[PDB]
Amino acid sequence: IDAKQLNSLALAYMGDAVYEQYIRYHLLQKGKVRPNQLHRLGTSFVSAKAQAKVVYHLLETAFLTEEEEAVLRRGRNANSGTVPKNTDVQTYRHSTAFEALIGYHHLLNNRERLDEIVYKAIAVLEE
Repeated sequence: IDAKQLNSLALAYMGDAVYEQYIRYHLLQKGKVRPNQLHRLGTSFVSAKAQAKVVYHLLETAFLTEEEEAVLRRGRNANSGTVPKNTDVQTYRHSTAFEALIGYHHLLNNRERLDEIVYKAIAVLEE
């Protein structure tokens, strides 16, 4: 897989699952919640609004390199062309962009940098 050439929807497809795996592990490690609550708790980390909030934080603080910001810019984009119902389009684009960045680093095996981004996302959302 050539991540630098892969289209953004495919990158986001990958990163969506990668981030999900980090989040679910995080939720189980914190523990102390009944399993029926896990889905709802996960939504506060993986919804469009949550992922967009992370992107705004990352862009604002210059947390990312220029290469990573180019991944995000590309990642907004072209979405399959439909938006999930009752979802704000800009929020959805920034969400999808986050997923593209996560996918990108996963497929390039940049584990350490990916840890950094994902743990930062988690800290932002929990603050």
